[PDB]
Amino acid sequence: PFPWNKIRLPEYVIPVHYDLLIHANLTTLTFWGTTKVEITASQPTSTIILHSHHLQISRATLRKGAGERLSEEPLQVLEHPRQEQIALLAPEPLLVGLPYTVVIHYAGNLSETFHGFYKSTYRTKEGELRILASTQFEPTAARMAFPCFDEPAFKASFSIKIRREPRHLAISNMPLVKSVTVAEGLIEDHFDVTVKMSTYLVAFIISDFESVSKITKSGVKVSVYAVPDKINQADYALDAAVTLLEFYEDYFSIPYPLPKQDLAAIPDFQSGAMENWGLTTYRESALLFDAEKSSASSKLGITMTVAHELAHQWFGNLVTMEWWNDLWLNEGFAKFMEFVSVSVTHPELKVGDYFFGKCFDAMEVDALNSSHPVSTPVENPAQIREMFDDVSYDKGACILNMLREYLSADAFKSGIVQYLQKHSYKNTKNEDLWDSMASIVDVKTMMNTWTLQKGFPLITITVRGRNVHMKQEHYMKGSAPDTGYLWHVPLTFITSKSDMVHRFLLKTKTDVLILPEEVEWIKFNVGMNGYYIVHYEDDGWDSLTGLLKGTHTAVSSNDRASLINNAFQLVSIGKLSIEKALDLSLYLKHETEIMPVFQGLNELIPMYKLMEKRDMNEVETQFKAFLIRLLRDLIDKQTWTDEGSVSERMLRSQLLLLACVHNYQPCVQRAEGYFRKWKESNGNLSLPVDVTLAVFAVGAQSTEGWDFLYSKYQFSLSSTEKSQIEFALCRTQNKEKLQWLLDESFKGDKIKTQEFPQILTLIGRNPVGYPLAWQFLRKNWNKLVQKFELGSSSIAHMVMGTTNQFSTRTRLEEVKGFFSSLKENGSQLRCVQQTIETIEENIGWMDKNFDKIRVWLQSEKL
Amino acid sequence: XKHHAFSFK
Ligand SMILES: *[C@@H]1O[C@H](CO)[C@@H](O[C@@H]2O[C@H](CO)[C@@H](O[C@@H]3O[C@H](CO)[C@@H](O)[C@H](O[C@H]4O[C@H](CO)[C@@H](O)[C@H](O)[C@@H]4O)[C@@H]3O)[C@H](O)[C@H]2NC(C)=O)[C@H](O)[C@H]1NC(C)=O
Ligand SMILES: *[C@@H]1O[C@H](CO)[C@@H](O[C@@H]2O[C@H](CO)[C@@H](O)[C@H](O)[C@H]2NC(C)=O)[C@H](O[C@@H]2O[C@@H](C)[C@@H](O)[C@@H](O)[C@@H]2O)[C@H]1NC(C)=O
Ligand SMILES: *[C@@H]1O[C@H](CO)[C@@H](O[C@@H]2O[C@H](CO)[C@@H](O)[C@H](O)[C@H]2NC(C)=O)[C@H](O)[C@H]1NC(C)=O
Ligand SMILES: *[C@@H]1O[C@H](CO)[C@@H](O)[C@H](O)[C@H]1NC(C)=O
Ligand code: NA
Ligand code: NA
Ligand code: NA
Ligand code: NA
Ligand SMILES: [Zn+2]
Repeated sequence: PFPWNKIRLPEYVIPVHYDLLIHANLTTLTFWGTTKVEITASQPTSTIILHSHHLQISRATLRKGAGERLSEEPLQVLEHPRQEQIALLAPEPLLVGLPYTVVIHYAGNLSETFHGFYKSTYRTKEGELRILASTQFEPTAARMAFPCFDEPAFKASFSIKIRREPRHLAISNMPLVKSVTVAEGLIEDHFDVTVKMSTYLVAFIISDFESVSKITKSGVKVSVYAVPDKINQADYALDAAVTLLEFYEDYFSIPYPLPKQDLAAIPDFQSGAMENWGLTTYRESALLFDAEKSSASSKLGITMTVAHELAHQWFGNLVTMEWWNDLWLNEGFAKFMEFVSVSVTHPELKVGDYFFGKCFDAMEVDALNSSHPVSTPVENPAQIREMFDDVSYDKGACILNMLREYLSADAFKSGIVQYLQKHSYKNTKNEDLWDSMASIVDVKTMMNTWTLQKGFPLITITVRGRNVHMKQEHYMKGSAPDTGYLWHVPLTFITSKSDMVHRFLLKTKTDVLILPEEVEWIKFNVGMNGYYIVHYEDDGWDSLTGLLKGTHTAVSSNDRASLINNAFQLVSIGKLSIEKALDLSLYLKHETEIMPVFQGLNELIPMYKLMEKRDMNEVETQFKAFLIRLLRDLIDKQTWTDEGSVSERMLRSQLLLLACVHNYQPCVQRAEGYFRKWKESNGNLSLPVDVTLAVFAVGAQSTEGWDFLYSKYQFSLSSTEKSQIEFALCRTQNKEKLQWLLDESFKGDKIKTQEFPQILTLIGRNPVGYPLAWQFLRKNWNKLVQKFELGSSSIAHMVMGTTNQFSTRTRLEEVKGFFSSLKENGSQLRCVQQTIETIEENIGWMDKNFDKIRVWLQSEKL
Repeated sequence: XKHHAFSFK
């Protein structure tokens, strides 16, 4: 009879301090623990509820302190596995306010997943298997490594002890202060006590990692750890980490409080990285940089990833959301701070130019009924994991950028600094942030509209002479009335007569402003800094289209990208015809800049991905031919080198890949020649990294080229090269080779299971592989859920990646029928609702627009 | 973390 029937823990027993002893065995793959937790109770209780999941509790005792008067008593242990709780029943009720210590002895098995205290493996360059043990606790997995009050507002200090063999190294959040030999071949490592922090930030790793280190100007020792064969790839991240940690310290004037910061590259890792305080962890591909083989986008990504994890030391670690319903206070800030910090530390990366793309990523999910408000209730672990999504990260960062532009950077920064100082070593809610911002204008009412309602507004612009009428309505996909949503929208605009950014706060359904003089055109949402889209009535879109085709330089590159995106979003709600949007996209014939070119691809590629899964080869082929002809001049100018800026290199790589994939013969023939030479070199030839995706993708189209690529994958130490080979192998039209890739990465021996979600999605996007990938997901669902967990973005990626390009009623019924059959093991996943809604929109969109597109292509206006 | 696909360049 379990004496607690709620997922959330009681509020009236609070921990202060944990002493954790962990004894792991990497041979038998087991671990033993002794957890001591100092607690106080605010209410007389005889029962202590806490979290424990897959731990075998052998004994629990309660201690009542005092030098000579110290007494100890046994606790009866009950378990409620589905609530992931245990109950410790004491003989006598606890006395309110006095300190007790709970002592729990337990055992467990190292996890075979990517969470908890889990096993990771790698092979020596000689083929020898090595095993390490590492942790991943966020959000709710600390309870798989030690019993605890495993909710983020039960903060406490942690003294961690690790018993290990002499031959292995242990590292944890804090510096190692003492090592003591405790038996033959067993050493006990003592790490210093942590600051007050949440359970999900506890970390420890037992490994044979090597390290490199460098000291910040503030005296913090920063180290990168990696397997011996890869530690010579750690230099870039080490330098970036020192520069970025110094930036944050100087920026906020709030020092990093720990003596050291480690960055550990783990051979198996589910997410990109994790911000454990003092011991941040990473996929190898998110941290390790090979100067000969890594891509420009991987160098950018490492820099932004380190910036993200270091931002968390303030936004997440020092200040933590009170509950996962406000996870965006961690993840939206960390995402935003990537851009604040790297725009200063690495100005050559020009990252601010890319930021608005994150907003358009958010709008993809946020246009669907199945989105959710930025702040929204969650309770169970699957729902909590679902909060780690593009709404929390990208919408979160986007509405922060919008607010910063509205308040100004200096006022915004003053608010953030006060927020961090006031709530240091404590927890915050949505409302605490607005209070801090306002203490420096009704920020709270405004920002409640952006955090407590899902979605975003369509702003409609109607001009009569100097009179500029504005209307807001809720953007709802499928096509005009909605649930009366209303926002406080900080509008911006420029005109043909003024490129000063003008500002107007729209707080009502309708309003108007008066221009000083009549203008030839007006353009709202300058730089795409606002989380809204714009429609222009009357001649507006015709006129902005002529602007793009005549002097597309009248507005900025990101303003051009914003017009491309908005035009195609308006097609899906019936405010603009597909033909008018495609007419606008023809201006891309003369576009040179990466953001508008990439935005054009982001709107047009999905159209032929839908066609690929239908009996539509003729229109599909014509559409792809249109796309190549549209960009042919830019493609033809690309050099087959690694020259130029990061932006020039990323643009080059994607254009050459696109051209080769669509059989543009000039590019195919060059890629074939490079691939033949690479093979004849036995893989010893150094290809330009920027052409390697295209070269490998073409080479993999034959059996001998595919087999040769796979043969080289075995021995590569380069995360970029391994990603490029994986991408190429998934492009084959040989269905038995596609099945092999699914089987082998599912197995995890020749290709690590951490790559499986990506491989499944790439085959799902393959014009001949998509039936195989969808079949594989259905057949292997239970094991995939066991490995990756319900609610994980891994599972969401697999679900969307195998289904969200379907566009027929029969495919829709397959999707609805399968996921409905899962009951409590998947039927209620939010990603399932999102993919179903996406298929429903795809059906309507194709039914309405396919013949329109066919006729438009026949008009050969290009 | 979420955004880890940039190696695939
Ligand atoms: C993880 O589990 C493995 C396997 O269970 C375990 O490996 C075992 O370690 C012990 C101790 O390190 C090994 O036994 C020792 O072997 C050496 C070499 O022969 C002997 O010198 C030792 O004898 C001394 O100590 C003994 C104490 O028991 C005395 O009885 C003796 O008189 C000596 O004073 C001792 O026998 C054992 O061989 C391995 N077993 C295997 C299969 O490798 C490992 O230690 C565990 N690690 C952790 C951290 O728990
Ligand atoms: C082509 O084959 C060469 C012979 O194996 C490679 O050089 C070898 O690279 C190893 C790994 O970097 C290194 O341990 C060996 O010492 C070295 N051997 C010799 C004789 O140089 C070569 O690798 C490139 O060249 C070396 C010198 C280093 O600069 C590496 O970082 C380079 O990748 C192979 N080239 C390629 C592109 O694979
Ligand atoms: C770790 O895995 C082992 C499997 O080897 C589990 O041990 C079994 O547990 C069941 C249920 O208690 C027993 O009936 C078996 O006899 C055990 N097997 C052996 C070989 O002892 C163990 O329970 C797992 N640990 C945890 C915490 O789940
Ligand atoms: C959106 O979802 C809610 C809840 O499922 C539902 O009540 C509403 O009708 C949905 N809207 C549409 C257009 O289906
Ligand atoms: Na701009
Ligand atoms: Na704006
Ligand atoms: Na997600
Ligand atoms: Na994953
Ligand atoms: Zn994060």
